[PDB]
Amino acid sequence: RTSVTFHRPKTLSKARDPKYPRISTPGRNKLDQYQILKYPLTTESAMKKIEDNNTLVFIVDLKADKKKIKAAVKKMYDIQAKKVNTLIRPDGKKKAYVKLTPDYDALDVANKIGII
Amino acid sequence: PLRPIVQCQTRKYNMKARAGRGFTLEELKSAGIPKKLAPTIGISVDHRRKNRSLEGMQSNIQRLKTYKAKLVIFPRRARKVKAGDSTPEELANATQVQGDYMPI
Amino acid sequence: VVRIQRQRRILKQRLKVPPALHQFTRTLDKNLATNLFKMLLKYRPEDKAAKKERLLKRAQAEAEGKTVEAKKPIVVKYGLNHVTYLIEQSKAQLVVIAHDVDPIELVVWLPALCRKMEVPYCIVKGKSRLGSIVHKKTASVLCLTTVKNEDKLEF
Amino acid sequence: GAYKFVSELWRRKQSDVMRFVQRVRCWEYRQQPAIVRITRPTRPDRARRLGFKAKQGYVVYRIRVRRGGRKRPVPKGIVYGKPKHQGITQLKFQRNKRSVAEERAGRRLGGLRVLNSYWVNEDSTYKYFEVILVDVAHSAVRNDPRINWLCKPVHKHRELRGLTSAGKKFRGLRGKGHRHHKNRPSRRATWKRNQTVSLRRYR
Amino acid sequence: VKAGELWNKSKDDLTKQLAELKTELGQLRIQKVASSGSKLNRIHDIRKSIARVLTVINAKQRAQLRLFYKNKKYAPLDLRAKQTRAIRRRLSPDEKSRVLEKTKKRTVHFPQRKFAIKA
Amino acid sequence: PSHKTFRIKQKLAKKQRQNRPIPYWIRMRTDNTIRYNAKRRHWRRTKLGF
RNA sequence: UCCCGUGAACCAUCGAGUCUUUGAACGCAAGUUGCGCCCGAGGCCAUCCGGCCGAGGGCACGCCUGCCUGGGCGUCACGC
RNA sequence: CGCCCCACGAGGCGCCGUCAACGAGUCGGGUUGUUUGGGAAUGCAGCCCAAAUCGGGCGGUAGACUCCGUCCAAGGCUAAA
RNA sequence: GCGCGACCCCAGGUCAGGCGGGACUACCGCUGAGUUUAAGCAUAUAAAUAAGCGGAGGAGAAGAAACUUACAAGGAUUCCCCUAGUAACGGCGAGCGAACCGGGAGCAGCCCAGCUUGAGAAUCGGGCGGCUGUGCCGUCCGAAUUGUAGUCUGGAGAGGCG
Ligand SMILES: [Mg+2]
Ligand SMILES: [Mg+2]
Ligand SMILES: [Mg+2]
Ligand SMILES: [Mg+2]
Ligand SMILES: [Mg+2]
Ligand SMILES: [Mg+2]
Ligand SMILES: [Mg+2]
Ligand SMILES: [Mg+2]
Ligand SMILES: [Mg+2]
Ligand SMILES: [Mg+2]
Ligand SMILES: [Mg+2]
Repeated sequence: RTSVTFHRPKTLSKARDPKYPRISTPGRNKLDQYQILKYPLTTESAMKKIEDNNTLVFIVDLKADKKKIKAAVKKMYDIQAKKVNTLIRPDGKKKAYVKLTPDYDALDVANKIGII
Repeated sequence: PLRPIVQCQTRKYNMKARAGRGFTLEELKSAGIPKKLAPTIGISVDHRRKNRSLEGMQSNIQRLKTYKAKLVIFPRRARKVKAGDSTPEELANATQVQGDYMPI
Repeated sequence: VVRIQRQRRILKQRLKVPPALHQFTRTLDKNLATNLFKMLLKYRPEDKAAKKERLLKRAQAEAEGKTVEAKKPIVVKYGLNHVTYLIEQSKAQLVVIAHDVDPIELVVWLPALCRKMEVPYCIVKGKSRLGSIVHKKTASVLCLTTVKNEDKLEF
Repeated sequence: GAYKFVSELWRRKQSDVMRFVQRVRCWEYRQQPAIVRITRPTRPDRARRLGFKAKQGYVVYRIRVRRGGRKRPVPKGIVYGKPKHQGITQLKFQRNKRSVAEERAGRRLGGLRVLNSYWVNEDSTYKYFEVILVDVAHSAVRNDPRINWLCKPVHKHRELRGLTSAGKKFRGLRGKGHRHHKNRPSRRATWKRNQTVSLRRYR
Repeated sequence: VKAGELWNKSKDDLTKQLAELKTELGQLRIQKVASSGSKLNRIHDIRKSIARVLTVINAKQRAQLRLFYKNKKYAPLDLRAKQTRAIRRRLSPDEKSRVLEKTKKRTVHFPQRKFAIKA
Repeated sequence: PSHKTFRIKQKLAKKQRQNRPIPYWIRMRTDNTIRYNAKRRHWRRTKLGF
């Protein structure tokens, strides 16, 4: 030896090789697009937002985040979001403001879903 | 199972006979019934008692002989009747005696 | 773990070992031990793979011949209880004691028993090396009770 | 048969050979943790006679306990009460150290069940016991009829509940006649029985 | 749609019907906030139909996987039998019937013979 | 506080909903005993204690 | 169409399923939806046949049996 | 009720006289503490001393001798009331 | 310049697995008071209780004499009646207080360790494979000779003859 301190030698370990999976079923995606966009909020405030800012205002799942919100607004509606803002309403539900790229028109999307 | 006539302890009750716990090894041997077989056929065995009197031994030996006299034993199987069994013709009237079948 | 096991031999050196335990560390010589182990290697027990065949090939003798033609094999005996029974019944011709048995009380009493039942005994070095003779991890005692007629002089 | 030899050699505990080997084992023990797994019994005969077997699932664990009595844990030796409960320093614990060691090993070793425990070595401050533990989820114990009785659920924490050899010793169950008639089924059971006011229906 | 006919479908068709039902649920929550009157009850039916079709998905899937692992291989924890923890930690009847050799002899010999008296 | 933790925000959300008059159609419902919401809470009188 | 039936029901009952965040609570903590690490169905382009986004799922503590990689002249036999 | 027929193994019974193996810091003793109805000490516990194999524990007054009655601890399982 | 074997101990998100917490009626172990009574109070009493700390089950605990008795003796455990408010214990004050015998309820006794296959670990676990699937069987590893299985448990037993 050279150093007067003894250290635990580098052993070799194996990664897990289970003989039977502790979970058989594949976990279903419970935050699918339909749980993650419950419904577009249609109060007069969001109504004015539709034309003045080209944004759709949704009530979204409380466990959703901006990444999943954009990914979901892309799969539904065949659109994409330039930006998304989220707040949690006092009533408990999360409300999301989805601002569209200017290629897409919020009035056309909101008429193809039916809000106005 | 069968129980022996024994004396009580204790000057107050020394003369008053009562049912004990089991026949001693001496008693089983002299009545011709093996140790391990006696509890099988309804005869208690008390390896802890001691026989200190012929008066006690023959008193219980008469009980062993009486029990073997009026004992019936079904065969372990249906047709095979081995030694120590009993004949079907008198097996067919067998009943369940109720109460004390040998009073003391 | 290393520290206590080194201090173990240090403390066993410092303290005054009593005669009963000091009879150990006085082992059979190197040449004599190797020469004896040559013979102990000659008289090894039966392996497991070598024990399957002895029972598998008597099949023809048991199913068809209805005869037992086998003879007595000569092997070294082992196990503390079996060897102590043999030594007390005087069917032991030689006893081999491992010097390094832990706990030592398993073999402390052997030398007096051997000596006063008048049995040749040696304390060789290495219970693992004894265990190899019989294919177990530790053996702690061996004994020869009989040798083939072609090796009596050299025994 | 060697176990008679080794048992008698452990009977002679003040001989020179045992003094030597027991002092050196005491030092080795004092240099290790309190609870340590050990591969094999140091007292094969004593372990066997208590139900140890060279079989998988029977483990041996060496337990250390301090000696001396139980000195009352009160904040400054102040015991608020009448003078007859006011002592501190000469009180004795009503469980023997063998039981204390079993009840240490039982708590630290949850998945195993305490079978027995036996003295191995002793000094001025610590007693060393070897506790035999049994792994009752292990098939080689499930398939041994002499030890299945320990796999039934009613034998959980025998050590913590007073059911082992030390348990019965300190419960005073070693005896049957007078001098031991109050301790059946237990001292508390007999106290309850003797205190129950039997008010018969037609009293 | 009914379950008697809903088990009797293929996996792809059953998930495709799941997807269509979920889109319908989306549009009914759409019209919940704006309109009312007559379509507001179909949401109950669509929700229960989601429940039916997912129950069929899961029941059929777990039945198939019970078949697959029920070659008496190692069975997974979500498939092993949960009864109670005591039940899982009891001994099997063979384990309980373990009795020693001397007792096996004492029951081959010296059984409990069957007797009466007054013979 | 304007800086409230999410736990407190989530648990003040519920005590919002917990404070509403009973639906009118509860009163006409058969074999009913509900006369009003006997668990209303006012912000100046009963502090939520958290 | 739920009505001489694959069948209503705030019905009964129970075997097939779901069972959010927690809590013995178990990745680390917690007036924090805080901070990590690993596997990975699936897709992208190819800075290679690699990398990026992942659906999900692991990662606690002591313990037993076994297996793997190891440490110490603790006991050695054999060797340079 | 039916087919399967029970041994050279084990058991029981009778005799013999040869062996006859039985649990250790455990019992047991002193002192302390607690507890008990247990009183020259009922159990338990700490510390010290510490065994026995023609022996050991009991026989409710400590003590030694003689005899007698009795049981075999320091490992384990066990419904029923 | 090493390859070996054993011991003892490491680290493994290794394979397979058991632990922890909850309920309080009843049950087991430890710990453990005082208000009160004694017309005060300090031993005693309250009480070997309440509180504290743990552990299980459908019951728990005990249980097959190192027993009681002094008899013509009986005979595991548990519970009820009687023993008995008795013997005893107690500033012999307040008070406290069992057991044997007997009658009933129910009754079942068992298995280990040690001397004992030594022509020969006859034993057990695990991986894999099969089938008839709470197990059985084959193969390969491991445990184990510091002793697994079998025989034995004092009432015996081991041997030998029938
Ligand atoms: Mg924000
Ligand atoms: Mg106390
Ligand atoms: Mg005392
Ligand atoms: Mg018990
Ligand atoms: Mg007063
Ligand atoms: Mg007063
Ligand atoms: Mg006063
Ligand atoms: Mg309490
Ligand atoms: Mg029980
Ligand atoms: Mg009276
Ligand atoms: Mg009292």
